[PDB]
Amino acid sequence: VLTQPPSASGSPGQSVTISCTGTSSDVGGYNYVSWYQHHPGKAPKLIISEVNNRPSGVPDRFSGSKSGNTASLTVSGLQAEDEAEYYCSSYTDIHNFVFGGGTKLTVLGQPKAAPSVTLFPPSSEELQANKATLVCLISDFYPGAVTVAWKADSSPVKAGVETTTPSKQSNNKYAASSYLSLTPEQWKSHRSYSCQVTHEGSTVEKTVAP
Amino acid sequence: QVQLQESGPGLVKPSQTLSLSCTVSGGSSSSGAHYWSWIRQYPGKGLEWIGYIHYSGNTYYNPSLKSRITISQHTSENQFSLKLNSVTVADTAVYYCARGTRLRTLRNAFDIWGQGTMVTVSSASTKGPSVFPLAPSSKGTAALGCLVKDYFPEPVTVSWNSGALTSGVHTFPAVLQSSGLYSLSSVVTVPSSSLGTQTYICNVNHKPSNTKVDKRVEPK
Amino acid sequence: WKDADTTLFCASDAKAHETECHNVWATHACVPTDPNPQEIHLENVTENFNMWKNNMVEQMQEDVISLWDQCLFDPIPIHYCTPAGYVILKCNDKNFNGTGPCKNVSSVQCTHGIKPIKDNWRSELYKYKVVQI
Repeated sequence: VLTQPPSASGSPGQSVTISCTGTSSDVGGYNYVSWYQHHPGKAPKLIISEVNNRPSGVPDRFSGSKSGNTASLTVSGLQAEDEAEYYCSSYTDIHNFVFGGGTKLTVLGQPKAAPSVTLFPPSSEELQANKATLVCLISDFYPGAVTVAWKADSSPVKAGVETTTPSKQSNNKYAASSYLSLTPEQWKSHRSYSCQVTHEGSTVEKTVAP
Repeated sequence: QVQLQESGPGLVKPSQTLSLSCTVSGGSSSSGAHYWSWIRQYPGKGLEWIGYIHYSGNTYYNPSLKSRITISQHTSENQFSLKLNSVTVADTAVYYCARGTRLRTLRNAFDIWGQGTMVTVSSASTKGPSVFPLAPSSKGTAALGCLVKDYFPEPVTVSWNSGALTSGVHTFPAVLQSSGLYSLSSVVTVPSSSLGTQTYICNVNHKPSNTKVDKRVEPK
Repeated sequence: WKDADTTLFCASDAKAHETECHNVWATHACVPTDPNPQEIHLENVTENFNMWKNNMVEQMQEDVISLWDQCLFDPIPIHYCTPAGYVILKCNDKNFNGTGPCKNVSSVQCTHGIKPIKDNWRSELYKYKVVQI
C-alpha cells in the first residue's frame, strides 16, 4: 500500500536516500511516518519516528523527511553495519497503518554483477507424470535484490508462482529462483514462456518454447 | 530491557484458527500507556498490521479483517494474544508482536518488536518428494539441477555425487505452494567438457517420510 | 527519586468518531483516559517547586503547534502523563504561588483535564513537577 524501490545501494562512506510513496490520506495526511531497520532473523529496530525523529541510541546519520506524499530516509556515511532491509510505515485514518514493500540497502563490498538467467523447461519425466513446472534460475548477481515476473506468450502471469528470496553463493555472490507450475496443456497451448527479472532498473528476460 | 516473546504453533490446518501469545518481560504490559500490536511479514512481499489492544482494553483491528480476528490481554501475567480465524494458506507468515507508542516524538510508531515466530498453514500430512531432473545440453559452462517438488514437511537435503561434487553447487530455500506442499531446487555449474562423459547424480533426502531419492541428470 | 526531564504522553476522553478540531487531533495523538487515576498523599515530606523551570511548559506548547498545524466548536479535556520509571508530584498548598517550598505534595499519574499561551498553561501547570524513580 506504500511504495518503495526493491534495492538501494552505495559504497562505504557515501550517502543514500530511500523513497516511500503514499497517498494524501496515508503520508501527506499525517506526520506519523516511521522507518524500521530489519536485519534477518532478528527483531526490527525503529530508527525514525514522526517523520524525522531519531530515537535514543540511533546515530546522527539516519534522517527522515517527506516532500508531499513521498517520505524519504537518508543514511549519511555508510558503514558495514548498515547493510539490511528498511521499511516505512505511516498512520492512516482512525487507527490504521500501512507499510512499504521493503528496500534492500546493500553496502557494496564487491563488483556489481547482472543476473545470469537460465530457464529450464519441464522435464520429460515430469511431463510423462502429468505435471509441468518452469524453473527460473537467477545466478551470479550483486546486489542481492531482484524481482521476477512471468509471461505466457507475451501476457503477464502471477497465477501459480512462487519465488526464493536472494541467497548467497560460495563465491559471496547472490542467487535466487522462481517457479511457474502449470498443466501440460497450458504448456503446449502457449507459443512461448518468458521469465523476466528486474535487477536495478535493468530487466533481463529469457524465453523458452515448446 | 523490555523484550517481547511470541509463542505459538508452527503449523495449523486450513479453515482452523491460529492463536499466538506474546509475553512481555522488562517491563510493563498492562502498566503502560502503549499499544500492544500484532504485525505479520510475508517473507519478501511484505509487511502488514493486524491490530492492537490498549491497556484500557480498547481494541483496534485492521479494517480488511472482516471479523476474522480478536485480540485480548492478561494484565496479570504481562502477556497478550491474537486469535486469527478461518486461516487459509494465504495466512502463512512470520508473526511479530510489537509495542506501539503514543508518546510524543514516537507517536504511532512501533518502538519495541518481537524477534518473530514462523507460522505455516497446510492440510498436508507427511509426503515424500518427486525428484525431477533439470538437464543442460548446448541449448563453456553448463548448468544442471534437481527439482525436488511436492513434499511435506521440511527439511529436504540434497548433495551431488554422494558429497564428492561440492564445488559450483547451490541449494535453494524451500518454497511453499498454495497446495500446502514444499518444493526446492539444487543446481551445480560444470565443465560442459564432461556432459557425455562425467555422470552427475543428486542425492535427495527427506527424513520425515524416510525417503531418499537419487536422480540421474544427463544431457538432451 | 531524582527530579528529571522525560518525554510525556497525552490522554483524553475524545470521541474517535467526530470532527471538532482537536477531538480530531487528540484521537490521533492521545490515548483514552483512565476513569480512576492514582493520588497518593505525601506523608510528612516537603519539596521545592518552580513553575518557571518546568519542562512540561516545554512539550505542551509543541503539541499545541501540531494541533493548529492540521487544525484548519468545543474544547475537551486533555491530560498529560508520565512513562514508566517516572511520576508527577502535585502541590496542594493553597497559598502556593508557583515557587518555593510546598509541604502538602502528592503524586499523580496524569494531570487534571485541561481546557486549551505558555502563561495559560502555567496558570494550570504551576502545581506539577516531574521526578524519576
